[PDB]
Amino acid sequence: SVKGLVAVITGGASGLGLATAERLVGQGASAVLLDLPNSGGEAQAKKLGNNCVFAPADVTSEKDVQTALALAKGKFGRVDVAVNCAGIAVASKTYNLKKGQTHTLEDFQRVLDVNLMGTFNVIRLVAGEMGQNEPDQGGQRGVIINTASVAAFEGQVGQAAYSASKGGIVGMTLPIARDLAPIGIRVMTIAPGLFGTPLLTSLPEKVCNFLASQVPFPSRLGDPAEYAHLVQAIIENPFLNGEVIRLDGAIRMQP
RNA sequence: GUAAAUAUAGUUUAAAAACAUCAGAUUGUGAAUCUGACAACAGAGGCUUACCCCCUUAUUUACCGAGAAAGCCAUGCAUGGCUUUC
Ligand SMILES: NC(=O)c1ccc[n+]([C@@H]2O[C@H](COP(=O)([O-])OP(=O)(O)OC[C@H]3O[C@@H](n4cnc5c(N)ncnc54)[C@H](O)[C@@H]3O)[C@@H](O)[C@H]2O)c1
Repeated sequence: SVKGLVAVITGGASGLGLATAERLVGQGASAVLLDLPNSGGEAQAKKLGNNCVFAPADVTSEKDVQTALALAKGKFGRVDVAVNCAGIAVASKTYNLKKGQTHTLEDFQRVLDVNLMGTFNVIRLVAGEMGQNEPDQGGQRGVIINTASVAAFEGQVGQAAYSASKGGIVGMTLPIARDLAPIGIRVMTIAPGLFGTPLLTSLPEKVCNFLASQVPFPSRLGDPAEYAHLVQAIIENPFLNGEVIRLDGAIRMQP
């Protein structure tokens, strides 16, 4: 069970973060949806009930995340789990010879800031918050679960910046786990494949059908409920640490 | 086997369109496109400007011989049986 746990879910107003919040609150936990002010996260928080609260914050801003964690601590008294699901996607080729078009540096920089820098900002602040928790019978003060992508391993054409940020998350998973091992905080990463979230369901139906056919088995877009299930499995297993799990249905992206 | 109808070669409704098909396009999210390929209303034969038919296959449906006239018998003017004629 995860009853009584407090989860800070960044990007918790939509998609994978929303599914994780729904599952965890359904099992009896308390959730803090840390999201952007104009993401409609207050409606989701109210829909989830009393055990869910909304924190309007930008993961790329230290002050916003600090205020969100202060709100979480005041409302629920502590933080046990952190789920970094905030992120943005951008498609852009590094260089197009035919069009003479070059990848803009702003796109790369903002993708980095939102994904990699935002994940690290949340991780460090929430690790500081967890360090105050009395270790349990197993000596654990908390769990941090980051959302990478399979683009961190076989990113496609136009995914240079996205792949850079997700590969950064993958590369920094183990060092942070080693850093926080003395503190008793487990650090894990989930690298989902193609999931039926607003980041993908907004595409034309033919594209969605093709993507579903591209998954070996099951030949469908991943359900966010499956991501939530894997997150809960990581939370409950005390021996999963410093590892990246590919929740992608055995797909390997084509160029 | 013999008469009728019917026959859309990717599909459908019409009497030409819509959906489809093949090749190329590294497409900035209407590519929901652009450049091309294919385009034969079952198959073959004329004949008057135009005026339709004849034939061959394919599918579905139904498939080869007793009228009247007169004389007699039985039943309740009508019916059944028989005899001679065309
Ligand atoms: N959708 C997929 O198929 C897929 C696959 C692999 C990885 N991922 C990653 O999984 C994560 C889950 O996102 P999703 O798929 O649900 O898409 P999503 O857009 O539905 O979820 C992203 C969430 O992050 C929030 N957010 C964005 N920028 C933020 C910021 N600066 N501060 C705070 N909150 C912010 C958004 O408001 C939203 O709630 C993302 O990081 C995504 O890149 C998604």
